[PDB]
Amino acid sequence: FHSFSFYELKNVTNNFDERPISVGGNKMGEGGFGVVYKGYVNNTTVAVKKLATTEELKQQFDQEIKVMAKCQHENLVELLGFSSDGDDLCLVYVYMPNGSLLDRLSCLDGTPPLSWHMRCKIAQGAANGINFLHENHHIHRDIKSANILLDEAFTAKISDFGLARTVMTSRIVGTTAYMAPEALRGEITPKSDIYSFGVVLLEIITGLPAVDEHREPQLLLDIKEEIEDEEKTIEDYIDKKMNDADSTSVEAMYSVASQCLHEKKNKRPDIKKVQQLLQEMTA
Ligand SMILES: CCCNc1ncc(-c2nc3ccccc3s2)c(N[C@@H]2C[C@H](CO)[C@@H](O)[C@H]2O)n1
Repeated sequence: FHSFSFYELKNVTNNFDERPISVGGNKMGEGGFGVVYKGYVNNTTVAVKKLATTEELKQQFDQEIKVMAKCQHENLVELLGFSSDGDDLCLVYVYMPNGSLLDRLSCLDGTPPLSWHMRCKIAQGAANGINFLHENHHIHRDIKSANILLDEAFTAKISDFGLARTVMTSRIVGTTAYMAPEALRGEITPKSDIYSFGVVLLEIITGLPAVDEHREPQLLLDIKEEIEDEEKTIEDYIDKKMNDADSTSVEAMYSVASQCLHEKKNKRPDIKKVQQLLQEMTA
């Protein structure tokens, strides 16, 4: 990949501005131990991930390059270049005009609700990205709606490979509301990625965030339990900000999410079965 100067990126990101795009800054957010900044290089808008323990922060940079050097797919964010010459380590990506699936499900900044048709295409696209990672023996470890990006055509692009990668670990990492029971205990398995994807499918169907502090229940994965103990159905949870959803395809996506959400890691389907099921739903 392209080797950029730290000052070339510092110039295009206005000395790494930590303010939002809406006010007059460059910051896009923060996640996998790095801050995303909006820039403009080689006549194109870019995403700049400034990384930024002192050695642990460096390992987060070397992992993402090694995984992406191997990883080239239509459902993964494209790494254009990088920077190592400066104090902070940087990663350059293609700018995703439609931001995250999280922000689009919440209609952040007044954007129109995504239709069921777009939501199906996004689910299928995201599953194809995970499949590519799993085929190439990689575990994402942070599958969530904020890590699913959308391009100029609303194509799903999996981002953030800082945490990428059955093993055990003392450093438990990921997002609680999306985490499988075993991943919360320290296990490292691609079966944890399937569980997290089941939470994403529940967000797609319902339009509700995985965690909402002012909601009952606070965690979206607990809504799956309320439906199983037939107090309610998936139909009662369908996002109301849609006009094109039908019961058949919604129930078909919910079944996939339910299978993904088995608490027993070995009962869950593998990514290739997830793709098959999502493809049959459309078709
Ligand atoms: C309003 C237009 C937004 N456009 C946009 N385009 C590319 C990225 C990349 N972010 C990353 C992160 C890791 C690897 C590649 C990329 S490409 C991004 N990230 C922010 C920040 C956060 C991730 O930390 C996400 O949920 C997004 O909101 N936002």
